[PDB]
Amino acid sequence: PRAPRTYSKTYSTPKRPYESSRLDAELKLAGEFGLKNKKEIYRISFQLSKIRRAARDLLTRDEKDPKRLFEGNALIRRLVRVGVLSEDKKKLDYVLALKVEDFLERRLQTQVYKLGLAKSVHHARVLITQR
Amino acid sequence: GISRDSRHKRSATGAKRAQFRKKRKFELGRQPANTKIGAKRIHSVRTRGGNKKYRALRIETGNFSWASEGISKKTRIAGVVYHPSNNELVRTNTLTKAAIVQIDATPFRQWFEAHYGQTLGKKSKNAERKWAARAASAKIESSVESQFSAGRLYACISSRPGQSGRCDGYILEGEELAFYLRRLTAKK
Amino acid sequence: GFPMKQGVLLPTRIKLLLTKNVSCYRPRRDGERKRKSVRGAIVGPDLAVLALVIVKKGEQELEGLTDTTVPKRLGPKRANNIRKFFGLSKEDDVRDFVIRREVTKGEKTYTKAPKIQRLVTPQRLQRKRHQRALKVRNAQAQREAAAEYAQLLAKRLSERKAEK
Amino acid sequence: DKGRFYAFGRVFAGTVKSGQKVRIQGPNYVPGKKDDLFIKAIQRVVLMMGRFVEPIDDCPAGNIIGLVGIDQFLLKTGTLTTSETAHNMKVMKFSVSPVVQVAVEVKNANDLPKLVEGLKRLSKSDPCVL
Amino acid sequence: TELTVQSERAFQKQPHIFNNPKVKTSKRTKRWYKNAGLGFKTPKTAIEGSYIDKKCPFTGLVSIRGKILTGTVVSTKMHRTIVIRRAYLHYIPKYNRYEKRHKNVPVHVSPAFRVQVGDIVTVGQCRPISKTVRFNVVKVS
Amino acid sequence: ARGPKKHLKRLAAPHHWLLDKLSGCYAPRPSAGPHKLRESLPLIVFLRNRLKYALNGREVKAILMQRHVKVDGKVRTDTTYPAGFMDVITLDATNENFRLVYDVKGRFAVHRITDEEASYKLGKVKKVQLGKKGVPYVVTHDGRTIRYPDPNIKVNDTVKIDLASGKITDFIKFDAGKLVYVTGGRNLGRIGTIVHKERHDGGFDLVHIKDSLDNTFVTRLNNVFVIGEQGKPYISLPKGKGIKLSIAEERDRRRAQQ
RNA sequence: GGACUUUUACUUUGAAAAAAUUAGAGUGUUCAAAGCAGGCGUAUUGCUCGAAUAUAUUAGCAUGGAAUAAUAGAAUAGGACG
RNA sequence: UAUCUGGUUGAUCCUGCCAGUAGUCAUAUGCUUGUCUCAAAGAUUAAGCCAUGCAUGUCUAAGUAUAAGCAAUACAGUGAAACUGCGAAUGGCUCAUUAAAUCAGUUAUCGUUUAUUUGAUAGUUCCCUACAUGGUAUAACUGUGGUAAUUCUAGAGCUAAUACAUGCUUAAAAUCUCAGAGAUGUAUUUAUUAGAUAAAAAGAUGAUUCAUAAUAACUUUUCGAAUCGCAUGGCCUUGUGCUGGCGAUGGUUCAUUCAAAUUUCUGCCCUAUCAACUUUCGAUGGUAGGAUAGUGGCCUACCAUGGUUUCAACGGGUAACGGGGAAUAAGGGUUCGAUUCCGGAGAGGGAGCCUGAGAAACGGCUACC
Ligand SMILES: [Mg+2]
Ligand SMILES: [Mg+2]
Ligand SMILES: [Mg+2]
Ligand SMILES: [Mg+2]
Ligand SMILES: [Mg+2]
Ligand SMILES: [Mg+2]
Ligand SMILES: [Mg+2]
Ligand SMILES: [Mg+2]
Ligand SMILES: [Mg+2]
Ligand SMILES: [Mg+2]
Ligand SMILES: [Mg+2]
Ligand SMILES: [Mg+2]
Ligand SMILES: [Mg+2]
Ligand SMILES: [Mg+2]
Ligand SMILES: [Mg+2]
Ligand SMILES: [Mg+2]
Ligand SMILES: [Mg+2]
Ligand SMILES: [Mg+2]
Ligand SMILES: [Mg+2]
Ligand SMILES: [Mg+2]
Ligand SMILES: [Mg+2]
Ligand SMILES: [Mg+2]
Ligand SMILES: [Mg+2]
Ligand SMILES: [Mg+2]
Ligand SMILES: [Mg+2]
Ligand SMILES: [Mg+2]
Ligand SMILES: [Mg+2]
Ligand SMILES: [Mg+2]
Ligand SMILES: [Mg+2]
Ligand SMILES: [Mg+2]
Repeated sequence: PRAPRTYSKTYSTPKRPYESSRLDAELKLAGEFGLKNKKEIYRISFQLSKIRRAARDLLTRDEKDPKRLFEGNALIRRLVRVGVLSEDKKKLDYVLALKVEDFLERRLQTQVYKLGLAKSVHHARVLITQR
Repeated sequence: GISRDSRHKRSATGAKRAQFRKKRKFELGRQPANTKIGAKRIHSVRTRGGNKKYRALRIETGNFSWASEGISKKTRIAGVVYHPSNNELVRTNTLTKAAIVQIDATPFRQWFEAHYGQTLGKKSKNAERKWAARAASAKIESSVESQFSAGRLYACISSRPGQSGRCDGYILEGEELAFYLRRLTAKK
Repeated sequence: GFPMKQGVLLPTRIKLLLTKNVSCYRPRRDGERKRKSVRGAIVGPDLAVLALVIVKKGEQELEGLTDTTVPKRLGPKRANNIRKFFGLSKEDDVRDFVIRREVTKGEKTYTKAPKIQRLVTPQRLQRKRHQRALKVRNAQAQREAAAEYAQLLAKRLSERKAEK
Repeated sequence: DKGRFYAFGRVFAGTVKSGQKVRIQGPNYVPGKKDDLFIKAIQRVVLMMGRFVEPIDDCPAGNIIGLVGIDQFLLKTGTLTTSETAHNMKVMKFSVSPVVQVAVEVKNANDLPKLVEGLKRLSKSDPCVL
Repeated sequence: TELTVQSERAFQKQPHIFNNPKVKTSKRTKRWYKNAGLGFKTPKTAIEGSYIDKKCPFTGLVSIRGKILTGTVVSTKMHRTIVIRRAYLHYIPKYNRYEKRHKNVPVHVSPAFRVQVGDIVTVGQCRPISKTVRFNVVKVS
Repeated sequence: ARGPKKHLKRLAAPHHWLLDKLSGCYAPRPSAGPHKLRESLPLIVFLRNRLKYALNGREVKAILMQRHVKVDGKVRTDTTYPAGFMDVITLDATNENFRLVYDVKGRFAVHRITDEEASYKLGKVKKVQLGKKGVPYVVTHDGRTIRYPDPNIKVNDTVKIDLASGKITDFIKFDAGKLVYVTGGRNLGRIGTIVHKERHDGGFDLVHIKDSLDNTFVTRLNNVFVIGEQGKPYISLPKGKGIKLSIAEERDRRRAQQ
């Protein structure tokens, strides 16, 4: 038989289901960025965790570990390449600081509203959607 | 199958193993030839790789060798006298490697005369000029001369008739003949 | 319908294991010794058909005997199977005596003939020469390239003999 | 093979082909409601002989054939249509009646499941047995 | 081995090595030996003895190719073959600790060597020479 | 069991050839030839997977039947024919020749050479014995049994071959200093010098190597090919020139061409 | 090359540990999961970068270390050294 | 990516479990189900049973064409049947068996067989043909047939070969052998010999009985081309004379490649309510042979009394094929792996065996159940 397709889960569900603190902090992020699911939030915090996972794992290696420098650049090269890391913060472990909001800002959906162009983030989403 | 696998056979700890996998052909063995005297008969056997192999059963015209001189004359074999594996072969006169036999030995007397000439035990000229040129080359042992007076000579096989078909041996000399002599007359 | 085995010597019917001889070998490939039933060589009332071969003739003809006269259906094809089908020796060089056979469909009809094999011809002769010739040019190149080697027999026995 | 049954009968209009969005209509169903109705596929169509069932790709109207893969949706009878609103078919007034009854249970208690299944299977066997 | 060597019912001698009774080079029986390789060389007990032992790494027609192993002779009780005990520690990852294990190795001992139980010993892998033996001894420490 | 495998499953095929996981299910199983299955590179790979002169497999068995194609001068119609290290391939059209050579990352590389000087091949000697009737022969790394060799050439050396016959023209001894190519190991495909032999009898002969930028490494002897005098490679060599570089070093050379 | 460094454990480095999977560099599959692709301009007869790298525990191989922890070194000297 | 909450009391602090919570490439199942991409899937229970169909056949310029097949001066194009060759030993499926077995990594063959590929490699042959041997023979086909029935086959009549069976064709030197006619290859089998390789005086390897050579003979005498297709150049002393080129098929040996068979070290889950086990019938070893492709108690004869075990043998269990791997992961761990790759085993259960380089084959045969 031919080889297996590889696939992966993009998201990860919270541990305590009914902490209002997380319930409300989630809903604020929804109306602000015009999201529907918590999956939209979960996907991003899972991304962010899959990213600090690499980040704390490189600061444990002593400076000048060729792996530390090499993927340390590779990371930040990819993170101000999107604007979720600000240009000054290119320094090494400012990465560990990001909340999710910096990603929802750099979403296509938000820009189409923060660049004039939409008048409301909910209007932005359907504008993108309809070709 | 007559199988050659170790996978029957208790392990070194004394423990009966299990039967995984049936006998495979590449671990087979076959029955012995049990080759007898006379009426030369050999059977091809088709062995692995297509290679043939010749199964002596009833051989009689057996090549030999001397071979303190390197002579190797084909000669009749008349019987077997001693076997170190069991003495049930000396009385079935079945020939295998390491058997000890009586051979005709006249083709060796009638080559001793040819090279040197005495012989035992009571025509051009390129040979006379080499006849007494070869000297000090008629010192037999008391062990080997005393036989032509009986005619049959004592030899041991070195080939494998079951495998090679052709069965060829050498002749007993030195303590090799001394040792095998102290059991032929130790049986006596 | 079971047939009779050429030598079995029974009036009955029995089962044997068959190689490529007599009532077998096909249909199945490469031996493959199917076990089939056969019937004895001796006759009895239980038979349906006996196959007899006329050997002598006697008094009165039979209508399946004299008038029925069917032909050989193929003529010789080896040069010497043609040559000594008539008595012609190596000195007769057939292709003049090979039989022909006619057929008529669209009226040129011209005959078909069997292509003799074992035919004494070039390049059976040419390839015979070309073969034995190749034996030597290789052997001669072998013999002479062999000796071309043993001139470093000199130089490398002239750094251990001419080395003082 | 044990207990499956050929749906047997006659093509009156249209054609039947192997694999088909047939609507199986039991004698309860009416074209308004959803009732003794199944919209499932016709595995194969074969023509019947005496233990020959030579299989067949399709079959036109006016003939006698069997269908496989239909049986599990049929109690005793039915009409197969592909119209959104074709009606059922008449109920086959026959002469004999399931009037002489008997009582059954299994000799061995473990076998009752094989008996209750069997009674559904027997009721398909015949057009009359209740 | 003892009884000179001809205790066996077959005559016991090296194959294809010729004690010729027409040239009295007074050794009167030629001794074929080979240097085993790998550093260790043939003991003088092998060159000068007169045992037969077709399995001797020096006298015999058998060669030494694989692993070379060091064990300690634990049984000395079958003819021309002994068994040694190799000890080692196996590692149990979960406890980050070790347990003592040990295998036994039946080893042919050519009559060149006298060996007593005790006696750390050096062995090298040769062709299967019995059901259980695949090693032959070369040293005594 | 029961016989020789005629098939090769993808992902059982060597990483050398760099075939897509998904694509089809099978790889092409190299035929029997001069080198080895794992170290070969069948024709079908070369024509279609790097050159991209073919798209189908049906194409190569439609272009090889032209006899458009030759390795070591001989034509070789077999689609799954095992072509390995050091051979050459002239082509009828395109007046264009290739030699099969590793890049630094250990895979076979496309590499072109002159109409002439594809006339000659190199090969490592691994067997030197006496033939029947006393005729000494060598065996190269491509199965060539070459007779009457310059005596005291001896195993581990390399030999130039004229490809008209199996002619040995010159020979480089295997000695401290000579230039080498790495043909195995994590360091497969690197070049430079020779600085040691740990003789290691009974075992593996590791061999210390130093390259143009003075990087030590060790590879076991059957992973080294002696390739002539230093700075004077006896074969036309692909533009990478087999020297290795850091993973961080490679990134910078890309950003040079901004 | 003729006699051995008593012999082990541990640890450093190196080669070894198939491919896939995992980690992970690169690449706007329109994103993404993926895949190992792809990238630069002419009304066409080309140019060009990739297909990395790593953890791949054991046991074995090669190796640097000589702490830690075992072990043999002469005592009926039959001992070293010549 | 290092989190706990509810429940024993009148109340308290504990122990401590039950319950809750989160994931599961983890099965099942209920309700619900619009778009796109990706794509597991009769493993678990029953390695239980199977209707029907299919899953292995194969042709070139180049083994055999007289189809009474087409198409139109031995044959000649195309070409069914049949012979010959090759393949059918891969693939695919399944995981029943299997616990030192398999398997993984790591060794070994100085312990063996090997179709094929690739590369090297071969003048010699009679005890009355070589311008070319025999029917030592037959299929398809013709025709006579049996049986309810099968890929059943008989009886009679032809004819091919790269099928089967044969066998003559050579120089030029020498070494022998009777001022000179014949015998001198290779492989089978034996035995002896060299294989030096540590200085002055009458070849390879860590290592060999290695490669190789030499002597003396052996053999139901192995191979050493009576084969095809495309071309037709050259020679003059112009004759089916003599020559010659690019290819196809085949063969002994050696190498190679794909393999394989054995094999060294270390490593398996639960169980002592398994503590001894193995050896009369091979258990551990010794000599010898036999057998094998070859080592080996693999088997046999003779002998010896050995071999394993608390550092857990032996036995029992596994709802156990091993492995790469999967799930959960602060770290350590826990649980799984029938299943895309690798290795192995099996083809209803057992055994046996033909063919062949390769099978102890199952879309092969034989027997029992
Ligand atoms: Mg056939
Ligand atoms: Mg891997
Ligand atoms: Mg990934
Ligand atoms: Mg991506
Ligand atoms: Mg915890
Ligand atoms: Mg209360
Ligand atoms: Mg719970
Ligand atoms: Mg749960
Ligand atoms: Mg559901
Ligand atoms: Mg649409
Ligand atoms: Mg099914
Ligand atoms: Mg099942
Ligand atoms: Mg298979
Ligand atoms: Mg060849
Ligand atoms: Mg005839
Ligand atoms: Mg005939
Ligand atoms: Mg379990
Ligand atoms: Mg033996
Ligand atoms: Mg099981
Ligand atoms: Mg398991
Ligand atoms: Mg699980
Ligand atoms: Mg598994
Ligand atoms: Mg199961
Ligand atoms: Mg499947
Ligand atoms: Mg498998
Ligand atoms: Mg099988
Ligand atoms: Mg079944
Ligand atoms: Mg079977
Ligand atoms: Mg099969
Ligand atoms: Mg089947």
